[PDB]
Amino acid sequence: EVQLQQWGAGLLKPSETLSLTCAVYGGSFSGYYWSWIRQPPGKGLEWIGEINHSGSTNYNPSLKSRVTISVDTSKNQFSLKLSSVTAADTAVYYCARGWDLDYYYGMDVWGQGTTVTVSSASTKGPSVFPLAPSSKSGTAALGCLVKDYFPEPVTVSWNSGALTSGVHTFPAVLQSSGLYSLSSVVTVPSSSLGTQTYICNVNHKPSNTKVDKRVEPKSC
Amino acid sequence: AIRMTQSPSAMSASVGDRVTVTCRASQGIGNYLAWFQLKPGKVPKRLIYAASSLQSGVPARFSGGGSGTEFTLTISSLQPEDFATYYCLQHGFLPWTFGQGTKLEIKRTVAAPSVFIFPPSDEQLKSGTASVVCLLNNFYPREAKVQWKVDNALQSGNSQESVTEQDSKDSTYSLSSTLTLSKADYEKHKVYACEVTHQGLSSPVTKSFNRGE
Amino acid sequence: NLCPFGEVFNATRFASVYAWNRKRISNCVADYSVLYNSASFSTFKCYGVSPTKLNDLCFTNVYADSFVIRGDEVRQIAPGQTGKIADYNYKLPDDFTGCVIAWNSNNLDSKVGGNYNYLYRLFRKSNLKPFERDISTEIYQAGSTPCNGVEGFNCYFPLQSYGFQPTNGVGYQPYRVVVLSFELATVC
Ligand SMILES: *[C@@H]1O[C@H](CO)[C@@H](O[C@@H]2O[C@H](CO)[C@@H](O)[C@H](O)[C@H]2NC(C)=O)[C@H](O)[C@H]1NC(C)=O
Repeated sequence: EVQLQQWGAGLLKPSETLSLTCAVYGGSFSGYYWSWIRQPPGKGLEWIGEINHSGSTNYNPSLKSRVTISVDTSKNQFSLKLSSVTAADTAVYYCARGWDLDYYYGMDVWGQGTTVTVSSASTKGPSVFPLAPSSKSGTAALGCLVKDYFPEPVTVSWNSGALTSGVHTFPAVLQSSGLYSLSSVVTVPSSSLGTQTYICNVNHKPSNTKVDKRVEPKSC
Repeated sequence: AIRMTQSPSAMSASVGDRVTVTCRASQGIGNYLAWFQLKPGKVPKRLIYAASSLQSGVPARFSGGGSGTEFTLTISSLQPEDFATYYCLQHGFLPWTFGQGTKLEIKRTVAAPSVFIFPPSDEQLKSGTASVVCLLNNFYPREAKVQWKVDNALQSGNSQESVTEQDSKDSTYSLSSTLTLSKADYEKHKVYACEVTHQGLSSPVTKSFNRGE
Repeated sequence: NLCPFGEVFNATRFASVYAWNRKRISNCVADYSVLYNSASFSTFKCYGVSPTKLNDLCFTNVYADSFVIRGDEVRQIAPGQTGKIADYNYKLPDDFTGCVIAWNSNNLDSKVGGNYNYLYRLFRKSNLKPFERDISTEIYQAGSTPCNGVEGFNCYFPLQSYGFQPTNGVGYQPYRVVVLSFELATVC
């Protein structure tokens, strides 16, 4: 019925300028404000700004005049420019159909979103370290620590996907160095430590990196 | 400028319960209050506009109302497809401001975690950094306090944590706390301990190891 | 003898749109072309009559309605328009033969922390009739539950304030509006 398709580069270095564009295909482009919303990772939603068919803009004061919102009335598009970006601007940016000009309610339709990550880090493959089951135990636990990688994501399977029960792959955590760190864990019966083999399958497509790591009990 | 206080921050419920989240406005925003649903990976969708009006295509169990200053989103008979995070938005006065959210999670019985501790591998020590990983598994109450003790010295400021979403089967969480330390600092100490405080444990359980054993 | 248009356009204070001010004008000799050519009006649209001053010195009773709204609502001060201002605050008839003048007033009606003095009717059970003026502060019943003059759940105060900060976009900045109507007894 009405669809919004947005695009733009999402991998920026600090001090660069984020430039996203949204295209409207459906509802009268004149009778609505067109807005940008932001959602930092695990930090709730924040309203950036908006523009109407006549070019009037409302901006969020939180951005220190770093925001510029433009409109192209001959292509039914509107764009977002954010200068002097920092890692604090890392978020998912949505474009949306804002308020109408009759009774002033909106946020009806949303773009698919653009993931934007601001980091001065270079692409790096992860190092994979074992989390060995201790000399203890019922049920035991083992896994892999996937550290020092940029950017996201990494995909972790166990025994080439042959085992999925009890697996827990934790969401990545941004270390203070600017690299990501993740941990994947399995609970397995402690009577299976000597007979069954457990191997990490870690894939990092950005660096074209594959690491297979066998996880065994550490000998005393 | 306008503060939108959303309560509670998080709440547990089960299918079929009646649920109301509240959004309290700093000033009178009249009828300019929207409610949005938000799920991991999915684009946010509008639920309520103008405080009380229902977005087309949204089921009838979703209701809304307001006073200009205190607003309320209500689900009559909760369904599985409603376990998400709900946000309110005022557009009464510029700048438009959101609430902090209300996460709606599945209720189940109390489940004590299983705790495991993992020393740093020799291979990682060769690189010069040590990572000690503590794992909490299969617990329903999200409230969990993990404390690192290095030779009985309470470690803070070098511990990063991470938690999964509610499992699609048993509806539990699992948590990983990683303590990061330089190789030199690691070899300066003997006992590495992970103390876990959780509702399902009558006493705080401690999993530990001794460097070298 | 030269008309008191100064007292309307130049007026130090303007009215909230819901309580729009109406000035009668008679014994009036006015140059209407001099107003139409003034760059100080962003908006000057005459429906039906059109700008001309040879029309009888003044009609039987020239009415000057004045008030403040925001930028995006200026288009609603016009015949046949629908919107919150035209439904609930100030309506013009379809057979309207008069002029609508507007200008941006961000410098006069905007405070740094927000000028909350200009208000508009936000709720009403029915659409206004043309040239109707509703001052009712009756608690509006939005839901099925009555209000009994007490605010509460789905029980609103019927008037909402504009924010009017200078940092607002042009669409949300205050605009002063003057609507001149001409009616034709005797002629001045
Ligand atoms: C609103 O106020 C302005 C300024 O007082 C008036 O503009 C003046 O108009 C006279 C002619 O009538 C000129 O000779 C002056 O030079 C104008 N001053 C400026 C600075 O523009 C204006 O006339 C007033 N509005 C009305 C309807 O009288």
